[PDB]
Amino acid sequence: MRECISIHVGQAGVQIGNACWELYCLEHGIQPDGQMPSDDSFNTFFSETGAGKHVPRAVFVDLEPTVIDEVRTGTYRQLFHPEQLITGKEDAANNYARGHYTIGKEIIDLVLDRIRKLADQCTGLQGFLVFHSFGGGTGSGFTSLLMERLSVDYGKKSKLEFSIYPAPQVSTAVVEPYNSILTTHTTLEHSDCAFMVDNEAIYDICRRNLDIERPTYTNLNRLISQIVSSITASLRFDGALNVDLTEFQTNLVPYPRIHFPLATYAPVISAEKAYHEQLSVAEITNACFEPANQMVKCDPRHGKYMACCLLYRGDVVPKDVNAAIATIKTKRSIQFVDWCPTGFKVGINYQPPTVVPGGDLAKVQRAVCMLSNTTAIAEAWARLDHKFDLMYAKRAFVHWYVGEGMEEGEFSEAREDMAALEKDYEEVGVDSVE
Amino acid sequence: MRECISIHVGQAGVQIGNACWELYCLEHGIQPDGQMPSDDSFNTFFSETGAGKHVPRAVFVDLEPTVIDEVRTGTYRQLFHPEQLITGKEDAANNYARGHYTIGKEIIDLVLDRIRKLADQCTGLQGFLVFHSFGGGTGSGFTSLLMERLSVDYGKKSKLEFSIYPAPQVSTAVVEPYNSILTTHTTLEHSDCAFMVDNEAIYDICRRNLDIERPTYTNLNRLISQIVSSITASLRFDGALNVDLTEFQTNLVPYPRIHFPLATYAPVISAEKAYHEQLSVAEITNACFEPANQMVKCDPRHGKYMACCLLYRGDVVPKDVNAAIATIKTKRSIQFVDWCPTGFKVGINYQPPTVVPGGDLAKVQRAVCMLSNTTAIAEAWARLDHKFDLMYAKRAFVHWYVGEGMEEGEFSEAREDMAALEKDYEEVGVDSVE
Amino acid sequence: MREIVHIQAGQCGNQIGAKFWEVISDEHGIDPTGSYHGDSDLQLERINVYYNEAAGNKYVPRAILVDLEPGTMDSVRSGPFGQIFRPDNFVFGQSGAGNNWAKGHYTEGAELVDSVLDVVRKESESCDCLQGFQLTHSLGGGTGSGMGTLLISKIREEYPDRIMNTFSVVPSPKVSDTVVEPYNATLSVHQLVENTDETYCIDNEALYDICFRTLKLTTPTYGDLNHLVSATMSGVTTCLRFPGQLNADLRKLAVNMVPFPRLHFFMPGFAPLTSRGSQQYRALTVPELTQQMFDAKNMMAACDPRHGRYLTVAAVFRGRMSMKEVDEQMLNVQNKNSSYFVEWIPNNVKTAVCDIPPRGLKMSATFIGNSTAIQELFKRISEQFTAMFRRKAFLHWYTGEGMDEMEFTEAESNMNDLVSEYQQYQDAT
Amino acid sequence: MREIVHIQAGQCGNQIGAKFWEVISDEHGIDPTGSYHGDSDLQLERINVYYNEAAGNKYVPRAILVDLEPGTMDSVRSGPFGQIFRPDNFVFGQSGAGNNWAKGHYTEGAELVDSVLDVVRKESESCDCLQGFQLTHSLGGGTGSGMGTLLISKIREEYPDRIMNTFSVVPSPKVSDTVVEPYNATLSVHQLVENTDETYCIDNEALYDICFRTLKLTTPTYGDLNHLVSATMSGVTTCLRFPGQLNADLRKLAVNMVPFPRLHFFMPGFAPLTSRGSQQYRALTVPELTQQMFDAKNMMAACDPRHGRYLTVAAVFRGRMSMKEVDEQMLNVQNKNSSYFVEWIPNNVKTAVCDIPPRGLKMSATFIGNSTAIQELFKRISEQFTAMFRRKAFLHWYTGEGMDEMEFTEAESNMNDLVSEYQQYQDAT
Ligand SMILES: Nc1nc2c(ncn2[C@@H]2O[C@H](COP(=O)(O)OP(=O)(O)OP(=O)(O)O)[C@@H](O)[C@H]2O)c(=O)[nH]1
Ligand SMILES: Nc1nc2c(ncn2[C@@H]2O[C@H](COP(=O)(O)OP(=O)(O)OP(=O)(O)O)[C@@H](O)[C@H]2O)c(=O)[nH]1
Ligand SMILES: Nc1nc2c(ncn2[C@@H]2O[C@H](COP(=O)(O)OP(=O)(O)O)[C@@H](O)[C@H]2O)c(=O)[nH]1
Ligand SMILES: Nc1nc2c(ncn2[C@@H]2O[C@H](COP(=O)(O)OP(=O)(O)O)[C@@H](O)[C@H]2O)c(=O)[nH]1
Ligand SMILES: [Mg+2]
Ligand SMILES: [Mg+2]
Repeated sequence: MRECISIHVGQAGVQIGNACWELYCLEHGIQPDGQMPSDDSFNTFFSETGAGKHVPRAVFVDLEPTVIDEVRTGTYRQLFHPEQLITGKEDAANNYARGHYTIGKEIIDLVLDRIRKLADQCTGLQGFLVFHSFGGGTGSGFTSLLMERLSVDYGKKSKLEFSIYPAPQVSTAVVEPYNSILTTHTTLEHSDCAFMVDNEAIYDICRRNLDIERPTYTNLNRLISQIVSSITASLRFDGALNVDLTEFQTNLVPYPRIHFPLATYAPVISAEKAYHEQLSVAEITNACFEPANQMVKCDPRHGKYMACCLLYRGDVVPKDVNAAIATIKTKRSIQFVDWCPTGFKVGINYQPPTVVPGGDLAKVQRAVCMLSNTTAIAEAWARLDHKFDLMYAKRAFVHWYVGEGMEEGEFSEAREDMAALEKDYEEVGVDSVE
Repeated sequence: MRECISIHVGQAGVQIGNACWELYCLEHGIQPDGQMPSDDSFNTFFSETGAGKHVPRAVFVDLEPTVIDEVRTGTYRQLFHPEQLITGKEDAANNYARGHYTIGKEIIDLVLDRIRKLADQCTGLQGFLVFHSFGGGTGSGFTSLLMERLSVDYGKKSKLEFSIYPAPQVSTAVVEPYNSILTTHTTLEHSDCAFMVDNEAIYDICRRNLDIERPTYTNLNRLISQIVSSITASLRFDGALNVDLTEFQTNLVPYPRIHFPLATYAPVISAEKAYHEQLSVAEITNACFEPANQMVKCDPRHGKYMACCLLYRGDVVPKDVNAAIATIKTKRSIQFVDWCPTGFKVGINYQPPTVVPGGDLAKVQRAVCMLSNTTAIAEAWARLDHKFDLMYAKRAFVHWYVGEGMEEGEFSEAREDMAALEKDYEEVGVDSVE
Repeated sequence: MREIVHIQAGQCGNQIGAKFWEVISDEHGIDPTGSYHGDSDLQLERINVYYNEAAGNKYVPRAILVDLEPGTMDSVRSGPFGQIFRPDNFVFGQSGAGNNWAKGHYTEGAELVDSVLDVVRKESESCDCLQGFQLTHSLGGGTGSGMGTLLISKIREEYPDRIMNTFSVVPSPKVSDTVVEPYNATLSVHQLVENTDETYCIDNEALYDICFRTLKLTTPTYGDLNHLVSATMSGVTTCLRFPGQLNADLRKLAVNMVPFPRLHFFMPGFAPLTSRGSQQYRALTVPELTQQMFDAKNMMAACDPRHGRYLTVAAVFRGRMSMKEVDEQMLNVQNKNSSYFVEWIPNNVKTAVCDIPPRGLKMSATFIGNSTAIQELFKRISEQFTAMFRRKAFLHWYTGEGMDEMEFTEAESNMNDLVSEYQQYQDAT
Repeated sequence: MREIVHIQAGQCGNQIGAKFWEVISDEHGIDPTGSYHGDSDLQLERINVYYNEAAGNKYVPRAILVDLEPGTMDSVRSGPFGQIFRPDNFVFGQSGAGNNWAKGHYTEGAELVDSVLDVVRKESESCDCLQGFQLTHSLGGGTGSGMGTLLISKIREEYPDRIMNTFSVVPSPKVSDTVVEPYNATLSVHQLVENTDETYCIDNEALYDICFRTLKLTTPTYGDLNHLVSATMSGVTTCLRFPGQLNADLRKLAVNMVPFPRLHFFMPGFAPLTSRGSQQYRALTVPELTQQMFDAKNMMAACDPRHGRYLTVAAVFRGRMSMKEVDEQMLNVQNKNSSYFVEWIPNNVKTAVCDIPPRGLKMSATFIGNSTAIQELFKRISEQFTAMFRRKAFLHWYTGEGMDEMEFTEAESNMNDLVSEYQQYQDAT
């Protein structure tokens, strides 16, 4: 009865949700037909019909019909309500102005009409799970259009975002520094907590930790699905120490500007390394604070953790949890901020993370999703401003954006706001006087 | 023993009745031969012979023999009494004066002779169901001739009309603004409650809600048949909260001029969307007050509902009915008139709406026929006067009407009466003082 | 001895009453046939009040079913307990009321009222000593409001000493089940203040809350709401049918409950009301049945008693219980809720204790409250009446049936007379 | 006679309390159904304090379960001893507290507090003579800290004479289970010093040490930590439920233990605590149970008593034991630890001796210490509060829910008032 609907914007948002909703059907025994052979645990993400057919609380939206028609013809064709699978005709096409003004304004009333039909049959609606990216025009433009609208119609709901942050050296599009600054100026006053995820840092984990020389986006979407299945584990399943979506934004957002933590999942092993280590709760907790296992390309040793959130699940004993965390406050490489002596939120669930068939993770008995809000993400925004300040000084690509319904001065409005955001990590990351 | 005979005028009236009386034989198990293999529920529309052959209480009348001879040779040849299937020789031919003066005066005594032979074997005759259109000459002219005659011979009977109102942008004939004004000046002082239905608004529903790119008039006549089968559901079947034909005109006609509500049926789904939603009584009630699901091309947000009538049927629980309706009086988009705090009539029947084989609706467990009398239909009559004021100012097409038995000054009599009708929605739609 | 003719008007009263005679047949051990099949002789001791014994030891109800459409009569006679009524009693029209007071009180109902009164008078001659008549109907319908209140006016003329208790479903505050129900209720309350000794105001919104919150029925049909009214209807007349340690009748619940002859608008109530799961988690005690009645969430009328003062309160009890445990709790709610009761009536609780519980229950209760909380019941309707009447909308369907605007002015003046009276005695000291 | 309404707030209090009612059902012989199945009549002599007897001789707990998310309620009602609670008591929201004091005390909890108080008041009327209320919650959560301390403020207004003993899990010194737990604990200690007669400070770090060092459980779950609190919770109220050679109640353990009305922050303790192997290598004697309590490694709060002075000490004993052997040992720890006790309270040990041991034990104990060692418990939190508040971090989640910075200034001034008071009476002579 703690329902929670999720929104999937852009190609990145839908392809993450293809692995998320595959994972949720395995966690609840749901067939791809929506049935289950032979427990009101589905209810947070699954609304049930009059028969035994459970349909998801998802809104898959993309301005191009390519990625949705693979969903409409895939294995989970019969699972999804066909009015939820919302398309356009032409994509936003790596253009924030097409995603927000030209193409996004067409079907923004169609998506909100489908959000409202889900929210009416949700008697206990907690919040939103917007899966998008910062690089694509749909994931940046249409999300920023949608987060304005949901903050008007709902406002008090806990709107969680799960962005794909663009990597420093890997960038599969040219104008990703434009789409990321323009989507962050908009969603800053509207989102409540946006969980950053990077592509290059999961390329490293799938190569090193999972031993795959050639990982796909299919492999990266399995790991991001295990993050969200660990965050929303306490709603779906009974745990020893539970946590709500309102509790993530409470324990991780000290200031309403700074709401950008970074997700870190552990253990990430293959079947050949399911043996050769026992994976206690202290073995996997030191995995999360290791800078190699984080999923955003930042050095957490170059910053200070403002707030961490260790989401244990599986065969996890709370005494050994205290044995694992108390060692980390003694270490110097994990350093906190001066105003925060209490920098942990712990959640224990009784369910182990399940294994998807064809998945590249091993069946473990316990896991942890560290959601650490840190000072070290300011180096990420300093890169992205420097990628923005090189391009905009020559006014490159601006005619693709002005010609779709945008003022040229609005780029200075987004850059001055980000420069105001960059000193916010500087103002908080320093220590107090007296 | 609550008998009710129905009249079908014009091509639109007969082709609606081809889907209505197909539907009624399925609801009562009646064969197309009039028999039924292996319950006095038929009696309101079916008179029975000495054998087990049930014949309908219908008068199919058209001034051309084309549409009736398809009935006389169709599948329901053996169902209908051949004296009821009344034809002419030449149609009224989109001419109100031919339908009322030239051709209509010939067989008006033949139709009333067949009405009276039905009304003599009706021991409990409640009223009339005149199925016609506003555009055709027979449906406008011969109906307006017939409603004068039935108001003389019967008078106190509840004469319900089910018009096909002409669409703003779709008009399949040129002189539809002439036939509609001239038939409304006549039937205003004679009809008791006329239920408006539009073609373009059901084109939208068959495309969007039923997912048919190419719907026919065959598809539109199935949806209008489900409206009448929901209105006359309480007579034919035992319900938890019943409603009579005298109760529709009582609860929807606050002033004897204004008797033009608009029908709205829900749910309108296909078999692929029979799943993927549970369709509770609050899910289908918010469907009716949505402006996309109404069957008259008007914006109900641009007007105020004077009186609504929610005709529930099927597996409908009266507690959840109150849970569905009490939310709507809180909403601002559904606004009522100041003098009407009590703007609902609810009827619950125990019968679900059945599915016709070859029909494009899914077998649901519950439905609702909202019969909402609203202020927003004044914009429809403002369009139709403006379509009338353009044509008549140049005196176009008047020689086709004067040459068949009509005064040219009678057009000013119908336009001044409609301008008196247009301010009636203005006089009622405003709020009271003190 | 003290027989009651039950009259059923409208679709509503025919559907409530068909559940009412399901309870009375269970409390007296009567089969669908009409023959006695109980085990105790206490069921047959006062069998005569709701039954006439026919030949072959079959008991037929003294019920008169009235409607203007034949659809509800087929639902009764083909449903269960339908072959038990006399076919002479089913007096029904053909046209239907038209959801119209004037078509039920002047046009179609006046044609059928002589068909009913000849059955009313035929039943009232077979009665040895007539107690009085009860009518079940609504106020928003046309037959229940027009034809029903026509029968009350034509019986109080012919039986002015008898009691006329009506079980009238009042239009709900939130939803409107009828567009013209402010007009139909106001023209009936004009007829109820002059011709009924007492009147039991029931809201459909309140029974939706009780079936959802208290009984935990997420999907209650009408037949679940009718089972709540029928247990209340049998609870008012249960000391008249069964022995009790402190008996009452329909006159003791009218003498004690009506201080002024217009102020006879009551709100009912019933206890215990437990779910299927939550029935083993609660003990059936007289303090539990007392505290369940006197709150707001157990009123079968949708008006909060905390916005008014109880003038008089009747709490008819059923089951083998002790009188001190009753008299302690009736005093207990008068101490702690001394502002919620009226001041100038000291000890304003009437207690009736029967000896026979309902079927399957150990003990039970029935709350009959005469409060000033139903002044909000008529401040709402007279506001909805005046808002519609000031634009004269939906008026030609009633003016066109032999009425003027003076009838609407007098009926709205008569209601605002009664609103001022409940405003008076709530603040009177 | 002397009934206690148990209130459970937060995920923590619902998980502690579900183990608490597992102990009370075992000590009174109550099945999962709710029916008595013990053998001695001493279990039913004071069954009323934690139970209401329903029909069919079933005892339901007088427990009120409060949460803001429905996840913990499903864990209770589907777990063992879940079908024993009344379904009326499960009062839960939908949104969750958001790990936020202001969303639990102002926004979502204030919407639900009237749903709880109407169940609190309904239970408190069925009580014959009310002893007082106990609340189990945390200080780092949102429901246990915001919604829990809202209930204490809304009960002490309605019941100012009763005792309000809270079993509040205090944030641990080493690990932080919540990023904003310095903010949530400080805003609750503002509400605990003004509205609780006594408060039992429990650390999760201390119970980790006791399960590891003392009980030799290398892998203790929460259910092993909850079994330590539940044996302590039943140990404070065991002379109220069973006869004893020197009885006590929750008022004797409040009059003797609270010398000043702010200084009511206690540290619990339990004895005996043996492993499965090391239980045959130790004799259960009153000197062994005494020396096990008064050290540092048996405190269920993670503060060393050697860094402070005990003001008052309660040592509630269970089992057939002799009073001289008790009175020798209570004197014995006052001689050898005369610097560890306060000077200006002579003979600062309250002794209660029950007659009934826990299940499977020969004798037992329960330490209730009121020391100045918990000044380090609040010097740590107010340091962690001031370090976070001086940069105003994580503040807009609380300022944005209808609060100012003045509430944080007054709550931190109220805590440093109490830190100075334990600093005062430790050095006072
Ligand atoms: N982690 C992950 N990232 C993806 C996936 N698919 C696309 N992306 C990332 O998404 C970024 C660009 O956003 P897209 O989703 O491709 O484009 P869009 O959001 O649909 O916006 P448009 O281009 O206007 O249609 C690229 O940098 C990709 O790295 C995926 O399956 N998993
Ligand atoms: N909904 C619906 N409308 C129809 C149908 N058939 C015809 N119409 C409408 O009827 C309108 C014109 O009236 P007709 O019935 O065709 O003509 P008529 O009433 O026979 O009058 P005459 O032309 O003189 O014969 C057109 O605008 C059509 O849209 C039908 O089967 N269903
Ligand atoms: N409690 C209850 N109310 C009903 C039931 N059936 C109808 N009603 C109410 O009765 C009113 C309709 O009046 P009705 O007698 O059916 O109209 P009439 O046939 O024109 O007199 C509506 O407001 C309904 O709320 C029922 O079974 N139970
Ligand atoms: N001793 C103990 N502590 C617990 C248990 N479960 C949770 N906690 C503590 O409770 C705190 C979480 O508060 P909680 O009530 O769950 O948060 P809320 O739902 O927002 O009110 C954490 O600091 C945990 O250490 C338990 O079973 N035993
Ligand atoms: Mg794309
Ligand atoms: Mg034609």
